[PDB]
Amino acid sequence: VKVKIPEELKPWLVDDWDLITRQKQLFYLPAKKNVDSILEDYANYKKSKEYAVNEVVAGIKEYFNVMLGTQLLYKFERPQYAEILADHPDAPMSQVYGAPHLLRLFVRIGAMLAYTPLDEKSLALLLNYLHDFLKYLAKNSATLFSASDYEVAPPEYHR
Amino acid sequence: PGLFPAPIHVGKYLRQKRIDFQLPYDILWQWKHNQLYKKPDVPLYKKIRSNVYVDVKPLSGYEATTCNCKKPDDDTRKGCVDDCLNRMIFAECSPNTCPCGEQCCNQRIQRHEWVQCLERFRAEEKGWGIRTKEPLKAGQFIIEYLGEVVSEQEFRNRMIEQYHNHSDHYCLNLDSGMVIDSYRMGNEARFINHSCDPNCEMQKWSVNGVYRIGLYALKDMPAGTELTYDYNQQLCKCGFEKCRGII
Ligand SMILES: C[S@@+](CC[C@H](N)C(=O)[O-])C[C@H]1O[C@@H](n2cnc3c(N)ncnc32)[C@H](O)[C@@H]1O
Ligand SMILES: [Zn+2]
Ligand SMILES: [Zn+2]
Ligand SMILES: [Zn+2]
Repeated sequence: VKVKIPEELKPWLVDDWDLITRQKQLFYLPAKKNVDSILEDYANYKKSKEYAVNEVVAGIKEYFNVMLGTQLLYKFERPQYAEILADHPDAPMSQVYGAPHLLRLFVRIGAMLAYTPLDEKSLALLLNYLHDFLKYLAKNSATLFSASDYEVAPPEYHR
Repeated sequence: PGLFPAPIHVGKYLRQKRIDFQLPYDILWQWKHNQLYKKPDVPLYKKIRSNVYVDVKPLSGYEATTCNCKKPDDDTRKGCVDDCLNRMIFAECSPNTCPCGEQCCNQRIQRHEWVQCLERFRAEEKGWGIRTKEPLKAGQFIIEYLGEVVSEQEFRNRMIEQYHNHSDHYCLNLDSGMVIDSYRMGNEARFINHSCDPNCEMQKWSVNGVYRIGLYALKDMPAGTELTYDYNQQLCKCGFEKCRGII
């Protein structure tokens, strides 16, 4: 299953990779604009088919809350993540993390979607809703994705 | 069930598998390119919906008169298909003379029936390119090539005076003495790359007395396919067995 990352958002994925991997920066946690807020904003943008949009939002939340700590983190981010778990247990990841990591989710979710118990028509509907949400992210890219949400990791972090 | 159910059997295991995040190379290549050369600016130009005539007017001298095309009684099917005589002399029908009326599909350029699923993307060694987000069938009218219609004298003047700091080159030959120059003004067609094995082609049509160029699909293309045509000194990176080496 091929999920299509909007062409406008790929330079931001490059920037995210640069900030985390080269410049050794970290996204501000807890996120000031968390994944829950973004999903709520999208659900409200759609209702301005309601049960369908809410199902997509719930599914994105579930997949993110399973995948954030497993597949959505650069290695340099692992300590911070552990820190978060220590500081705010029982807080779901959709409440702690923000837009860059939710975007990272769609780079890897397509591999998982091939094992969902849906037929061809429903899988096409799901891909439709997912690409709709992705272009919603692309429309609001100016407010959602920004290097100003990243900060230099302190020397304490590097050990 | 559900609209977005979780993955079953081996999908649960793969979803819960710990794997350090890796940016795919079809995105990460941009970073190395931005380090070797600069991050490309947003390509700016004056977007126009119709050609702009500078010092020439590309008149064709042909008034499109009626054909013998049959107007389908079923309003579902289009009128002027492959056997239209106007279409066969590469002239679009006129709305005042066509027997098929508003069912005629030989007015695609003048009705601006552009394909609306094109997208500008970054191609590794070719810069900006145009891809189609939906599938296209052969012979489909895709888009019109727009720009400033200039004489070869005007184009040479422009190349002497302001296209000396340019590494691309944005023009179609409308004639042996007229050119459609899309350096400054045009549409998305100015981003379509060259190929030695093209999937599209440019066709010159007589549309209500003036010549206009349109890009038509040479063969079927699935979604995500980059549009190319044969431009007719740059190293060619089209990547095709029996490539001419140079554009
Ligand atoms: C009309 S522009 C096409 C859009 C261009 N890629 C851009 O970034 O704006 C033509 C230019 O694109 C580049 N180009 C087009 N086709 C190419 C190809 N097949 N291989 C290498 N470069 C190509 C050449 O530099 C050429 O001067
Ligand atoms: Zn006809
Ligand atoms: Zn007709
Ligand atoms: Zn070639």
